[PDB]
Amino acid sequence: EAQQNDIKALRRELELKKAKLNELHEDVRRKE
Amino acid sequence: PFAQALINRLQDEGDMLARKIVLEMRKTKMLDQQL
Amino acid sequence: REVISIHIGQAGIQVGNACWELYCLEHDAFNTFFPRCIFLDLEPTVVDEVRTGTYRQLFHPEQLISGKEDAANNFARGHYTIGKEIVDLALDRIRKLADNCTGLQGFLVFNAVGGGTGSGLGSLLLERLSVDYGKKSKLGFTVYPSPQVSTAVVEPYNSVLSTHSLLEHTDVAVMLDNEAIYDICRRSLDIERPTYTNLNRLIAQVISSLTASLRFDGALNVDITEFQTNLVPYPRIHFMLSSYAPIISAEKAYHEQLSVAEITNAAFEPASMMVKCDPRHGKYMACCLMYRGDVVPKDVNASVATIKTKRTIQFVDWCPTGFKCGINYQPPTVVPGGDLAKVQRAVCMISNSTAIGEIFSRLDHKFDLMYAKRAFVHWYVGEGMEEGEFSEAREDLAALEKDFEEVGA
Amino acid sequence: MREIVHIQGGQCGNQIGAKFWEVVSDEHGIDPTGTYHGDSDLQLERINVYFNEATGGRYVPRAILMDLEPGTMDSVRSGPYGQIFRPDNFVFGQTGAGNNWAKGHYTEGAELIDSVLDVVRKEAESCDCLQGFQVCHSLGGGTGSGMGTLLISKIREEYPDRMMLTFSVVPSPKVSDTVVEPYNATLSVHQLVENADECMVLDNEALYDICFRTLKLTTPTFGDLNHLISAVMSGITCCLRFPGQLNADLRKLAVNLIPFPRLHFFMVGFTPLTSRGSQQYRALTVPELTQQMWDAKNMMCAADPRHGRYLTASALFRGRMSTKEVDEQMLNVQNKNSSYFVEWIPNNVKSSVCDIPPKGLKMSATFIGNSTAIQEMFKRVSEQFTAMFRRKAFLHWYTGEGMDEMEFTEAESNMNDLVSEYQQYQ
Amino acid sequence: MREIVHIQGGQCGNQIGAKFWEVVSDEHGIDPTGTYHGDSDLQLERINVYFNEATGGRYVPRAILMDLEPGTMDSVRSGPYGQIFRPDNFVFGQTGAGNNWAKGHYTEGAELIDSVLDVVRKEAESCDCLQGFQVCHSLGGGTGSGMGTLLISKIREEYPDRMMLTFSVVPSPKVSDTVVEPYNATLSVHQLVENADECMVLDNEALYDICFRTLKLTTPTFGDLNHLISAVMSGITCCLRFPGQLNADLRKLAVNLIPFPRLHFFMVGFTPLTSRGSQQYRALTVPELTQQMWDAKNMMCAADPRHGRYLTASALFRGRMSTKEVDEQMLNVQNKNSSYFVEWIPNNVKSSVCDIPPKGLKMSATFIGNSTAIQEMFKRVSEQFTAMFRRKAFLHWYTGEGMDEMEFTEAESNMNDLVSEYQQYQ
Ligand SMILES: Nc1nc2c(ncn2[C@@H]2O[C@H](COP(=O)(O)OP(=O)(O)OP(=O)(O)O)[C@@H](O)[C@H]2O)c(=O)[nH]1
Ligand SMILES: Nc1nc2c(ncn2[C@@H]2O[C@H](COP(=O)(O)OP(=O)(O)O)[C@@H](O)[C@H]2O)c(=O)[nH]1
Ligand SMILES: Nc1nc2c(ncn2[C@@H]2O[C@H](COP(=O)(O)OP(=O)(O)O)[C@@H](O)[C@H]2O)c(=O)[nH]1
Ligand SMILES: [Mg+2]
Repeated sequence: EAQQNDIKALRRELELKKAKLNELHEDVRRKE
Repeated sequence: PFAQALINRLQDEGDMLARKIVLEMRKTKMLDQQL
Repeated sequence: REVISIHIGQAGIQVGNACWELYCLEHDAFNTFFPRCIFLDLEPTVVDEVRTGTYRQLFHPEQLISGKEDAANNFARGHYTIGKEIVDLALDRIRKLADNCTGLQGFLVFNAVGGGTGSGLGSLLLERLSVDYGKKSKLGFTVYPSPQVSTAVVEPYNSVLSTHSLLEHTDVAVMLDNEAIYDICRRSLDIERPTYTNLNRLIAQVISSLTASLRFDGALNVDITEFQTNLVPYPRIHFMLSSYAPIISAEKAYHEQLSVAEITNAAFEPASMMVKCDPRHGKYMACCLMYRGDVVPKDVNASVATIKTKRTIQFVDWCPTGFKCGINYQPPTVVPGGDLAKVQRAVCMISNSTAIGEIFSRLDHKFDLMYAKRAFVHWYVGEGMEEGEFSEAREDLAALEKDFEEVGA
Repeated sequence: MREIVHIQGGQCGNQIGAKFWEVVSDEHGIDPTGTYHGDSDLQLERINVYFNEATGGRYVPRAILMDLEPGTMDSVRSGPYGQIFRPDNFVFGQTGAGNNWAKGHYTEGAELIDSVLDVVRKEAESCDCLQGFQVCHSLGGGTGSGMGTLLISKIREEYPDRMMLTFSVVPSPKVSDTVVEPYNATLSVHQLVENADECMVLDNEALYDICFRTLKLTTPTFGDLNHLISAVMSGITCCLRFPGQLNADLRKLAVNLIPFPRLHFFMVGFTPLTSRGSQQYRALTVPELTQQMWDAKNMMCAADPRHGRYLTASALFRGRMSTKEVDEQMLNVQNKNSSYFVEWIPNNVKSSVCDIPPKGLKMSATFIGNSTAIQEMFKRVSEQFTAMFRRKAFLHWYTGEGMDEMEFTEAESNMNDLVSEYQQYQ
Repeated sequence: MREIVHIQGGQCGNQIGAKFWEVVSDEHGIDPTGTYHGDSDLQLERINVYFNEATGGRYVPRAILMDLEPGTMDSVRSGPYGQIFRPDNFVFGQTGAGNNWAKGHYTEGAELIDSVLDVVRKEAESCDCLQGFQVCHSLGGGTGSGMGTLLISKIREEYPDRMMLTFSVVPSPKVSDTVVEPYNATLSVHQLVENADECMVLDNEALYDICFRTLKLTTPTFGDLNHLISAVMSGITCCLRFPGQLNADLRKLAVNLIPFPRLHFFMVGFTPLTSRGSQQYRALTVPELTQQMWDAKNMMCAADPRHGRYLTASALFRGRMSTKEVDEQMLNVQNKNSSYFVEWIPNNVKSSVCDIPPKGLKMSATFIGNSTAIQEMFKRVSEQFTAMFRRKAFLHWYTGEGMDEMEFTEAESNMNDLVSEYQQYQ
């Protein structure tokens, strides 16, 4: 059960990081 | 069982994404001077 | 004197469905059009909308050609597999249309290069027309895909593979995007939510303004053979930016004071080009100005002087007389349900420059990226193609880029 | 003109197809007695794609029901829109496989597949320009999966140029009805990767989850789930049946969403889907349809697309709408969420617009994303398959029927090499 | 174009917001069904600020209800104008905090606030140009104070460049509904001074005083209190919805009334507010609105400003008025009582006029004063906080949830230096 919690935490962190990355990419496109 | 390998894949991918995020912050900070 | 029009594809005959509506509404002057047309497509759905539409009796039943099944956004399918059975029937009709004619100025073709029918059998029709007549002009008003606004996925493959034949087959090729026209309808026509119908209506305005010299008597007439000399300085450089003025609504038109000086200016700003490209990066090789309606030669003469003396735009070092004017007396007509107000006078400008060299370069990367990983290539190869023609069409556009850079210097 | 022959297999296929012919017959305005009674002219000129005029205005569907148990046939014949089929088309065995893939693929199929092929051939050449076949079946059952899969292989041998759609449901461990689900689904996929043209993957978790969260139904029986699947199937072949400002047939969608020949497993979604209590609290615009389309909690598969990247995507719109709004919305989602899309492919979204909405609605949409998140289920299945096959559970029920150990190893091999190629292209 | 998204938290927030949406919808001529039935074209020009057109005249409010117990949600849908809210905007927990700021800020907030954030995101991106957010809540309760304050902090780090109003009633010893009021108020104010752009102090004691003397009501239920608060909220944002001779937007008010980033606690009053027995004997001119505005017994807080000094003040007038009269009245009340005003700022009063009165009156006004006397509440609350915390009363319900002791000491220090810093500029 412990490893299951690790899975559902790492994906959520991974998801937040991917969303931040998209924001940065969008800003570069607008600024260029 | 197989979740033990899933945690490795997810951990390594998360760390690599941080490296991409870091480089992108320098890129936008570099263009902001040129503006 | 007559000129016949061919329409290919979903985009071609919808453009024609608006273009012929304008011709009938506009009309011995009719002799050049009355129709001398042919619709042809692989999908029967859009042609048979005409067969049951309001213009049932207007078109002779045979004219409306229609295949059995679509090429499905597949240049190879619409050029090698399915084209081979319908193209022969089409051109073996167009011949007897020309035999009906006596003083044929030329043909004019309408196609979009993104699709399979507009691109594939477009080029196939063009190749048998060039070997059959050769000398007679074939004006091709094509619709290239926009850089950022796009509806398909494999359209880079189609656009490159279509262009390789559009070079050495058509005589005068006018680019038209969809984003640029969308921007025109958003900016000037203030239509925030446009559809394909509005685009096709103002495309017909451009076509009508360049054939009105044959149809009606003006102060300075200009035939289709005239564009052949006055705008193409080299046999393989014929790609024309288009523009129109005044594109204006029904209320704004009355408020503003339309004249010759300001519309000659408005037809030169990149905020009014029919192709998404910035001619500030390029240098004008030649310009052509069709004036319709209430025009005396003095103010058109004065207007080209002010353009030459401005420095916001530049010309090539080769042409001091870099213009070709043309004046016709009859004003542009309006369509009920159309958005363009009635104007005493309008200007359709067709230029040639090196800004077009940017669109091909922009196109190259998108095609290059997909081709390197061999995306979607298995569809075209199983249709009948090989890796040879992909790579060789690629290097043809590479040569064209160097060509524009060399001539522009 | 273009022709679609319908083939339904098994209990799942028959009941899904029953609801399908209900909604298509209403769209074309045909009564339960078989006669035309519609109002608009538009509904007449394109009924040959799905029907055949028999005599006295009798339009019979071009369908083939196929199973091994008579309960499904009698339930079909009992209900409304049950007396519109030709009784000769109810090709029907008698013994029954019963969740044994070997029975439905080697023993019992061997005496039925001859009769179905006779009917489908006579029904195929009855029309002039075939567009393709349309199959609805499952991958957990035996007579649906095994016989339907064998029928797919034989059909692709005879007609190798014609198109092929397969609406197949796959089993998931959260909704696990039979015990031998992995043994069936793994072998079934082995044949689907080489025989079908494209497969629109379905599942019951997402369907039950959709009716809970978005539809907020209280008792979602199979009728409502089959109603949703039918609405998807009507949306995918609306372009043939009705004129539009931009048409996209079956072949047109296939070439724009399949970048490599083995990458033909799709995810599906339908919009708009709103609760009955909130149907009047909403607008009907293109942006609203797009927000509900690209929601990851709206696919009809239990595979979150945000767990991977989209290779391509497709949006079929129905209704009077502006094409500019269509392209701007697709471009907007392509720029803001840049990481979820593949990079060496620009324009991962093909779009199309038809001018006739489904009955009762103003504007609808159908999404078909070919993503690389679909590989999780194949891994999600293969781990179960190995769990049984490491220790030969239930294996003799198939071994004493003809399958040898190499067949299961081959099925594992094909499953494993497939999940690697999805991982490769991500 | 300029847009306000509305957020209601807890039981206090739900009743206040309920009577608020009735008042605005009645001003814009929208009936309980939610369809337009007004007459003037002027009422339609500025409905984008608070509503979205759904279909066929249906206007839905741009509000989000957020709580923890379903009694408030069902009481909202029961009453009139209850059928206008979109049911999806009822984002909602199930367990209940119950007057425990730690339960409202650490345990139940951590799983509800992601949901309320997602609704707010959709509501913010659904519109084009945000003017600000509007949050109504209390400071004594738990599900309003702790959760709402966490929502404020989360939103401020998301959209940092937009305004934000929060209308908060605060506890007082004379109206003491719960026992841990100071432990909730002190921690809530600590977060408000560092997150919110501007706050509007309210209390229930002053509202009861208003209903006794000015309204002369027999039975002042909560409906009338919410009626007064709603009239104030409509009065301040009237400038964005209607044109006038001198328009003053929310940002224009914020920069004109806040001299220093920590001095953003205002006391509010509204005029005219008269009993039905004396409403017949009254006149409607500018001086009668002012001398009822600037009366100390009309403020909606129990902080008498003449026990302090005015920094700045503002009046928002509604109705066809003469701007000369408006300015000379502000001049008169500032010249006579010069001691009550700050000295190093001349012309302490910002004034504005709008040309649309509320229905039922010919001329009205709304007063917003940023005095320094608001520190009476801070000392008045902090001593009760100290009286329990010196002796560790009720502490374990806060401590055993995740909070430690330095949180209370830091909160004490920040509240204490805040009242100290108000006193220095005084
Ligand atoms: N201006 C304009 N462009 C159109 C219109 N219809 C389609 N297009 C363009 O056509 C391109 C695709 O080709 P289509 O004409 O739709 O289809 P096709 O050329 O007949 O090829 P197939 O789909 O295989 O039949 C798209 O990129 C559109 O931009 C139209 O009505 N007006
Ligand atoms: N959506 C839907 N799924 C069904 C229906 N009937 C059966 N299923 C699914 O089919 C699977 C069993 O397939 P089965 O009916 O035994 O196939 P068959 O025996 O080969 O005909 C189960 O997982 C069910 O969830 C139905 O009417 N609708
Ligand atoms: N003005 C007004 N105040 C209210 C109303 N209902 C509750 N309150 C106030 O709310 C305070 C208690 O907060 P509570 O409702 O328990 O907040 P919550 O539990 O966090 O939602 C009391 O001091 C009341 O004065 C109302 O209808 N109007
Ligand atoms: Mg087409």
